[PDB]
Amino acid sequence: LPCRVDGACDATIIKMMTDLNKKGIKVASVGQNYLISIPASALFADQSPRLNWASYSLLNEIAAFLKQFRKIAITVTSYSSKYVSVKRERALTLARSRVVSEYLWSQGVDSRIIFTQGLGSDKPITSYTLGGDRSPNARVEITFRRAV
Amino acid sequence: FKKPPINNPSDDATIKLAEAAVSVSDSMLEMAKVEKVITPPSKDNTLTIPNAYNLQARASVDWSGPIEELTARIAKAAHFRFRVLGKSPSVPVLISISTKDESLAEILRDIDYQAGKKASIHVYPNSQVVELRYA
Amino acid sequence: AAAAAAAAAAAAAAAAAAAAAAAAAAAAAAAAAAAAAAAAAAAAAAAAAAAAAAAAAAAAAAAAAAAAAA
Amino acid sequence: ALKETALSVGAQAGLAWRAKIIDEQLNKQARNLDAIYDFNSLVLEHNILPPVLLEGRNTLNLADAQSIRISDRTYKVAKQAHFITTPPTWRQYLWMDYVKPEAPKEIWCIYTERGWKNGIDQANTILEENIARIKEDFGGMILYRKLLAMNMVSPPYVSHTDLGVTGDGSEIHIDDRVLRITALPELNVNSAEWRAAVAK
Amino acid sequence: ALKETALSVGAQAGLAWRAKIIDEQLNKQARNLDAIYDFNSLVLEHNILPPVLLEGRNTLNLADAQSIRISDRTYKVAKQAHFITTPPTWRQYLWMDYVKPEAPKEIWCIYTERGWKNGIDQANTILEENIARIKEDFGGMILYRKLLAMNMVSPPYVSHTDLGVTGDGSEIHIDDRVLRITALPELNVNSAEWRAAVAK
Amino acid sequence: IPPSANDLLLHVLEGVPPPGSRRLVVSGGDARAWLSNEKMYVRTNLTILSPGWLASMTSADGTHAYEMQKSPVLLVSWHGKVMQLKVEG
Amino acid sequence: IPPSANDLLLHVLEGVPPPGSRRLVVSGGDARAWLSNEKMYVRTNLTILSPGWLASMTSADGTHAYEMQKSPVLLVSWHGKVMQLKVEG
Amino acid sequence: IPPSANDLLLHVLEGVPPPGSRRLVVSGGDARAWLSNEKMYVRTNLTILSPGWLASMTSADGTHAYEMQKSPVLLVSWHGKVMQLKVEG
Repeated sequence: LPCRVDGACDATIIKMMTDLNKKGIKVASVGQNYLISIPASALFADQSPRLNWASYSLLNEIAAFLKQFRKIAITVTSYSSKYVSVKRERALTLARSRVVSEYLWSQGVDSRIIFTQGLGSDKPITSYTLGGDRSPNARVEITFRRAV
Repeated sequence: FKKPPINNPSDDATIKLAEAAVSVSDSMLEMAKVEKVITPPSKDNTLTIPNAYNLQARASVDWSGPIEELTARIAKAAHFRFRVLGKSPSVPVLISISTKDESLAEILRDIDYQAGKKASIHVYPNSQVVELRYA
Repeated sequence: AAAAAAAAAAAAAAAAAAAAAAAAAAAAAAAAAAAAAAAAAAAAAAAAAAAAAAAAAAAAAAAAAAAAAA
Repeated sequence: ALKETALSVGAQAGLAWRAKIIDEQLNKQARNLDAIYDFNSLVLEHNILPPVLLEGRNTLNLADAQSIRISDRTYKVAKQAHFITTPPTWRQYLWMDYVKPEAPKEIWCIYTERGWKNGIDQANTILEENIARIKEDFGGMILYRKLLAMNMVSPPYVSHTDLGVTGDGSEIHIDDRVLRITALPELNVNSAEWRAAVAK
Repeated sequence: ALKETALSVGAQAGLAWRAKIIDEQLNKQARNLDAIYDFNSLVLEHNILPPVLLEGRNTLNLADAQSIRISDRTYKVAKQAHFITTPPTWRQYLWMDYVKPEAPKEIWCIYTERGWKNGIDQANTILEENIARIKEDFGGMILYRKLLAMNMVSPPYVSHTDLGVTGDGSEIHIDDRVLRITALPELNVNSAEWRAAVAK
Repeated sequence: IPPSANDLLLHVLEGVPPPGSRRLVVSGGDARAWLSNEKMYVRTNLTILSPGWLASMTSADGTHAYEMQKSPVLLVSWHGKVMQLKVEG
Repeated sequence: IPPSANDLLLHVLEGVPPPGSRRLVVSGGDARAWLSNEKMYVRTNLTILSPGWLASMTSADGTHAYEMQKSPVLLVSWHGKVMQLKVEG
Repeated sequence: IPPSANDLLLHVLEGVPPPGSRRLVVSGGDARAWLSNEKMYVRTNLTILSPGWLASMTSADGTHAYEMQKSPVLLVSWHGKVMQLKVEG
């Protein structure tokens, strides 16, 4: 027989979506464009392209949330606040996003492409520029479009 | 805590199958490297973008058929004169463009390209004329 | 089915079912993009079972003998 | 076997019920479908129904191992232009047929539900082909008006042989005009006078 | 005899179970097998499937008591080059067939286990020949690309007879290219223009 | 001289079946298939990959129409995903 | 003039059986044997010693393919060890 | 040379049926229909739209008379309203 559910349920989608918004990973849901926005405090160490060991659990319900949708291209892009220069900053955020997409295709996505890139605070979501990775500007964002 | 990958070759046969997959896919690649004929961009023979403001207007065409009629029409859509040099063969040079939104100098790029060597396009933008040359 | 978002509002053809919050994960029609990757048929991926035979073996329509189903 | 005839009871009842639901669902959108499938202002100058042209781009045929034929576009004249009196509506093409079937345990109930959805989606495939047929026929007439602009077809050439008062003394017809189609609309192969759809 | 039909019950169930296990064991390695058996980028310039060449080195035939023939290498063209539309996958060559058999004391139990391993290794020999057939066919195409480099075969010589607008007025095809293979890929015996695989 | 295509691919480039056909139900993908005379014809916009087709057309909107022999499974690409479609008949 | 070899030794130099064969199970060694028409064909990389073969080929990797009459035991050398292989059929 | 009309449309432009007919009852509109020989004839003053007629006349007062094939439903315009008429026979 053909399958009713594709290894996913809508109750589990909104259960992970409430749990990610309770742990502060903000899931925006516009049309079929999905955005999960992750502060860089909640994954890495400060001004580093290196994961903390506990933050792979945060990546676990990120990846188990990304199980649930039929998707074609995830793009993951990272940007933080200014530390030395924009050149050092863009090298940091490129390594940052490529490390988290290396873990995300180590884990389960059914995406066909993950595009991955980093920017040098070129798109900052607040004008308040407190510090390093504790800034809410300092974030990675994982955006995709849910196919059909 | 992190996990191993899900489809990971964590198995003594599947590592051998997947190292064979790595070796066959890159051996396909230096294959494709040695038989890939290219053209260098110094010597590509095709048209460029002739960057005139009438040729950067904003057009749309659905078509298959003979080439001199479209380039007559995109000359008088671009307010350009149309010259033909050469003689039209009994079989016509048959190209086809169906784009509903692209730039009309890049039509003339697509025209020259799908003509290939049966004909080619020249644009003189100071004289405001396109010209279609046969062989 | 479309559980706990709301009840299922519509059933969008060329798609999955449409819950009354968002698009569900339960397939509406037969012709949606359901991830079939394991078929279950005699002489699949050769041609189909040539149905006119009445013997021991099962012959495909590409004239192979389906020895895994005879 | 009783389970099989339970399914066969459920099938035609589901087909007729789905036929009913989409008939007044069609009739709810009746003026909208006259706007969509407006054949009335697609007819030609002498109330000639335009022919249905079919476009197939980018065509391959693998004839054998030795040879293929590709062609880039294919235009086919299907069901050629002809004198229509009153133009077609959508209701000849889309209306599914309503008869009310008056012909009537646990396995009966579950297979009459699976018969009921089998009748429902089989009526859906009948409706899908009905929409497909009207989209073929109407978009073929639209494809004419493209190629009549674009000079790939001829327009029909009518001939009106006017006749005066006509007949014997038991029967007269006063203004007796006989109208014929001489030249049918017809794709030209002399291809140098073609056009091309360049807009802005 | 009842022991024999116990073995025959166990055989087809073991075959179908082993067929199932290696079908999703194939599907677990689906992208890996598209990397291995990549026929798609082995096809020729006019989407021609390359032929399967067979190499046999160092060959003897004992014809009778009086005479042998040795040859050093033998190249055979098997299932000659031809116009393919879409290239072969591994799934026509490797996928074993899954049907679910719905047809059902102590001697029954021990011979249904020996029937079960007889069905298992007989499905293994079917899979072994399937891998053997794809290794024949794919490595024959690889052996072409060796000998096409190494000048022991001809490439296929296509001919594209271009035609313009084609047909009557009821049917036109606009750019009508007929593509044939005239010269098949074919081993040359005029052997002085051969090559030799010296590398560093 | 080969035949051009089949001209009935113009009909199955629209949704309409060929005259005198049998419907084939298609599971697991957006395609419609009919069987005219020991040949099936598939209206899809997916790309059929494995079993090979004899003729093809494509409309203005990227819908394709394929003439092929009767194979009970179709393999397509959807959006780079290898996908299976299953036909009964 | 003798025949060259059998050209079906090219097929059993690969693992593929000849068309229209019967499988023979081989015990006690890495070989595969098929019986086409009162002749068996053995794919091995061992060296058959006692019962004598009518034709032989060898691939690039030292796999050999032998045409021989049907004998129920094969004697090979494995690595200098005299070895026995047993075929049913 | 085509025929002119049918001259029996003069009779069904009046209310009188054709000789040797069968009456058809008409529901849902002011029309009368008779069936002479596998063709029905409709006296109306409505405008028949969908099923197409073969011949037509019109009297002095806008009454029309139509020759058409037997279709069990007639679609008319009444006063811009699309309307249905239903015939038994």
